[PDB]
Amino acid sequence: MAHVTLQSLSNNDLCLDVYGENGDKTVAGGSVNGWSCHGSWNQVWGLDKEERYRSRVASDRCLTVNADKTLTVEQCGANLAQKWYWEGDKLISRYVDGNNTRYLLNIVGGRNVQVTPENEANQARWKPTLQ
Amino acid sequence: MAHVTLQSLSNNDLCLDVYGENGDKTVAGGSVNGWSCHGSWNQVWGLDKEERYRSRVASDRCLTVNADKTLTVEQCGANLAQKWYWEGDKLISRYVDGNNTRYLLNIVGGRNVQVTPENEANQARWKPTLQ
Amino acid sequence: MAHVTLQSLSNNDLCLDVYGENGDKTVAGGSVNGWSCHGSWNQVWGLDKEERYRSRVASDRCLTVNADKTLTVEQCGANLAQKWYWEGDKLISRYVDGNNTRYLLNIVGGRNVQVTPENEANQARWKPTLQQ
Amino acid sequence: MAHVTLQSLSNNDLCLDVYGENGDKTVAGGSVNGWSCHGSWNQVWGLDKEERYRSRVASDRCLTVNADKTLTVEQCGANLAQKWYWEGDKLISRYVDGNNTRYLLNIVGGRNVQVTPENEANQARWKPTLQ
Amino acid sequence: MAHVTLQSLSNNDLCLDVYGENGDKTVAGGSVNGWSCHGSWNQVWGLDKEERYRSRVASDRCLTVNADKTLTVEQCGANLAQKWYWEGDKLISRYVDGNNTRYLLNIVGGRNVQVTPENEANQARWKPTLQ
Amino acid sequence: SAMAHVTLQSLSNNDLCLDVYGENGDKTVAGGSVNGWSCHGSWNQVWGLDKEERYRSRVASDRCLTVNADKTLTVEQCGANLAQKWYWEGDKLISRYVDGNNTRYLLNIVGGRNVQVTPENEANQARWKPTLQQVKL
Amino acid sequence: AMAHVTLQSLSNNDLCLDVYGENGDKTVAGGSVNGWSCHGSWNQVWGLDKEERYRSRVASDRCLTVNADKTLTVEQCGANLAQKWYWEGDKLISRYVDGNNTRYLLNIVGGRNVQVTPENEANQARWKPTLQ
Ligand SMILES: CC(=O)N[C@@H]1[C@@H](O)[C@H](O[C@@H]2O[C@H](CO)[C@H](O)[C@H](O)[C@H]2O)[C@@H](CO)O[C@H]1O
Ligand SMILES: CC(=O)N[C@@H]1[C@@H](O)[C@H](O[C@@H]2O[C@H](CO)[C@H](O)[C@H](O)[C@H]2O)[C@@H](CO)O[C@H]1O
Ligand SMILES: CC(=O)N[C@@H]1[C@@H](O)[C@H](O[C@@H]2O[C@H](CO)[C@H](O)[C@H](O)[C@H]2O)[C@@H](CO)O[C@H]1O
Ligand SMILES: CC(=O)N[C@@H]1[C@@H](O)[C@H](O[C@@H]2O[C@H](CO)[C@H](O)[C@H](O)[C@H]2O)[C@@H](CO)O[C@H]1O
Ligand SMILES: CC(=O)N[C@@H]1[C@@H](O)[C@H](O[C@@H]2O[C@H](CO)[C@H](O)[C@H](O)[C@H]2O)[C@@H](CO)O[C@H]1O
Repeated sequence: MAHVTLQSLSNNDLCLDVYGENGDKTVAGGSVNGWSCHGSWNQVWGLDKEERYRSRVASDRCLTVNADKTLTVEQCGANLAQKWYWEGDKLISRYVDGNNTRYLLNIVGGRNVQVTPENEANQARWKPTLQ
Repeated sequence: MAHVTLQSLSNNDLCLDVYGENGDKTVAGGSVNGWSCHGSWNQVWGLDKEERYRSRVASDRCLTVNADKTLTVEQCGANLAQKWYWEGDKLISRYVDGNNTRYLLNIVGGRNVQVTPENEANQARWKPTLQ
Repeated sequence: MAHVTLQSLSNNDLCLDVYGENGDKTVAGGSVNGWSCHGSWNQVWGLDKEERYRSRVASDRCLTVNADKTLTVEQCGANLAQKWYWEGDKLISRYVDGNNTRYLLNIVGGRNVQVTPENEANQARWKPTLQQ
Repeated sequence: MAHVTLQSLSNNDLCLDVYGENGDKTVAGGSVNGWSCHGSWNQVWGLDKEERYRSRVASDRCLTVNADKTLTVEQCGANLAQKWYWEGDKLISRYVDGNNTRYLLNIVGGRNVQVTPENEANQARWKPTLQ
Repeated sequence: MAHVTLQSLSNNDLCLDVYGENGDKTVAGGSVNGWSCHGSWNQVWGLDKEERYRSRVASDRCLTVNADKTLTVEQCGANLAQKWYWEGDKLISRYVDGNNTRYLLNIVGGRNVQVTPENEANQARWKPTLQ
Repeated sequence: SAMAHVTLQSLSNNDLCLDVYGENGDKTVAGGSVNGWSCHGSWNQVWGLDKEERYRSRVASDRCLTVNADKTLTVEQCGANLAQKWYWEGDKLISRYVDGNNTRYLLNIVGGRNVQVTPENEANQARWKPTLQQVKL
Repeated sequence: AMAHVTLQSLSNNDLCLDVYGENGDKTVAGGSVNGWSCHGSWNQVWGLDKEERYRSRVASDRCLTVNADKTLTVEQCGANLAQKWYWEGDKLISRYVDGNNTRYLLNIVGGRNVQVTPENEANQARWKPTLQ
């Protein structure tokens, strides 16, 4: 299982980053957004065999789509909200709801990163980059 | 043969699951429906050379389409009602009748899982996930 | 020589079956129709180098189209009425006549199996299933 | 060189067969027509390097197209009337004339086999069958 | 180098043939035309790496297009009038002139063989046949 | 695949290679100008595409071809910015640089020996050939 | 180790690209290149190197070069696109650029005169690199 950064190709310098809550990166429910690439622990990810992106911040922290379509890291489970797959430079969640669309990892403005309906995902290019 | 869980891609957390009879998940004629994924032995399946999805609850328990399009596990035989094949993420039964349609594994309501005529099957996406 | 059962995909449980005559499956001239699958010697077939389906019931017994479009097993010969080939899940005879048509292995009611014009063969899907 | 019978797929039992003359199946100029399959020396053929179909009845005996489009076996030579080639199940002569057509090996009624202009050849399917 | 006869497929028995002078097939400048196939040395040819068809009648005798479109054998040189290439069963000269047409080896009547402008070459099928 | 040392020669100008000019004759300088020059193959004309899609100059360690905000080119210490990432489509050499203008930027000769990146639809002298180059240590 | 080739025209029954040189001396830098009947001596033998230059065998370091007036010479080998050549079928194309918006093709322009010509006007521009 390769350790990578998830670097945007839609922004000259933005990597997927665990902000956390109040300086602590390791907390469950910690927010995930974007930040300049420094490759520190809170910017390193690994894709496990259940298609979860595991954070290197702490054991059992997974990239998780929330109801409001923000991103957090959470304990690892079997929910589709923690499953991801690549189509080219697009990183796509398996999360489903009533809207009949796929959700793509996407910059929504400034350093904010969420998931967005596929047709409205305009800053949604990423590169898994070997550490 | 490879043992898998059959997890829905149409529902954020649902696995094909042997309900059984009165809590007992090993009896022939036991019911099959959906449940949150946990991977225990009554959510584990294997596709044999005769195209039957054998359940890991006990020997001789094959996923079977009934006359009323509901699902059980039964002793393994040659009926097409026990035969399955994949097309992409659709899991299709060989079962035939007067209606001249193919039937697909489908979530009809909530945690109820049946087979459904292909043209009306809208929660019928599945992924065979290795255990 | 690849041994198979010929199971219908148009019927939930039917295989091509040598009924035989008077009890005996061994006999030449014996009838062929459908039965539930058990894979015993009289439901197993093998396609030889001359495109004949030879039954495991006994030596020298090939699936044969009759003029009544009924099916039997007979002594092996050169005749086209004994030649078969696949097109997807259709099993087609090389038998020719005036109707300018191809004949398909087909279920023609209940457990009865015969060859039927391609245009009219509504239950003619088959799956040759490897056996061992 | 593979020894084959030349069996029609347009008739339920007919193989290309050396008749001979008044009995003698080795006579040069002997007739070739159709007959029930039995795979004796006079029904076996080999396609040689110069595209000739040589009969097993004797040395130096090729399948030959005549002026009146019937068929005999003759001493082997260079003439295009003794050259044959396959296109699918059609067996085609290299014979040329003023009619601007290819000539196909073809059943012209009963057991009479001859060659026929391509557009007119309705019983012209053949299978070279390894004896 | 493969020795071949150049047999016509547009005539039932015609091979490309060095006529020579006075029965001597070896003479430089000797005429080339058609004859019935017998595959003696004046009907055997070899295509060399410079695209010349060399005759076996003697060394240094290449098939040559003359300005009046007749064919001779001559000493081998670099002229396009001696270069030949195949497209299907057409044998095409590299000869050029102001007419902007390719010239094809063609039977122009009886046993007369010449090169003919492509669009009029109606007896221009050939087969190179290993000796 | 091992990093191949190449020159980057224009196919839009009869003799122009991408060249580190440096500053005051010092070709090794961080932030030194890159432009065009006639081809001679010395270290300040030799480049290598690394695993992070950066074109490293042979002039010295840690020098990558970089798009500046005014679209001129320099060599700078190597990092993660898209302004140092490059990829080929045929004979076009394209920057991963992004801004608000809805365009890809291509390596392009903008006049004489000046080389910049230019919006794709205006990039008229933008053909290049990476040419394998022997380098002596 | 470059393959020896002559560059033989396919638009003329006997013409090869040929170093004429200067004052009878075929080795000289600046020497003229035009056409001649094919004999395959060294002033007609060429090799395509790894920089896409056609090197002549008359001497070390003599490359086929397009001049600004579109005539051809041999010159010291360097990086100029005026010395680079590539094939598309039987067309031999220069990488030379100028303000005219055209590719230039090796072309016979009358008699034994060989130059490069704009693609759209090059009517005697077929060639074959012929292995010696
Ligand atoms: C308590 C507190 O705010 N501490 C901050 C750290 O959060 C901060 O680390 C950075 O945090 C951002 C999110 O705002 C992002 O996650 C960066 O990757 C991470 O390095 C640190 C550096 O700015 O300053 C502390 O004071
Ligand atoms: C007697 C009785 O009802 N016992 C139940 C178990 O059935 C139950 O196990 C779960 O059963 C559901 C079906 O309703 C499904 O098959 C689950 O996968 C299975 O684990 C257990 C947990 O709910 O509770 C017992 O009391
Ligand atoms: C002296 C003389 O004319 N001898 C001839 C032979 O040339 C001739 O050979 C045949 O000639 C034809 C061309 O006319 C062709 O080249 C044949 O391949 C070649 O065999 C021979 C046979 O007719 O007769 C002699 O009289
Ligand atoms: C101090 C000074 O100006 N020295 C110059 C060198 O810069 C120069 O080298 C050439 O510089 C050009 C850029 O102008 C390009 O980088 C060439 O590759 C490089 O060789 C040299 C030759 O022009 O002259 C020195 O005096
Ligand atoms: C001094 C002088 O003119 N000498 C000539 C040779 O140049 C000449 O060689 C031929 O020259 C032509 C071009 O004119 C072409 O390059 C031929 O390949 C080459 O052989 C030679 C033969 O004509 O005669 C000498 O006198």
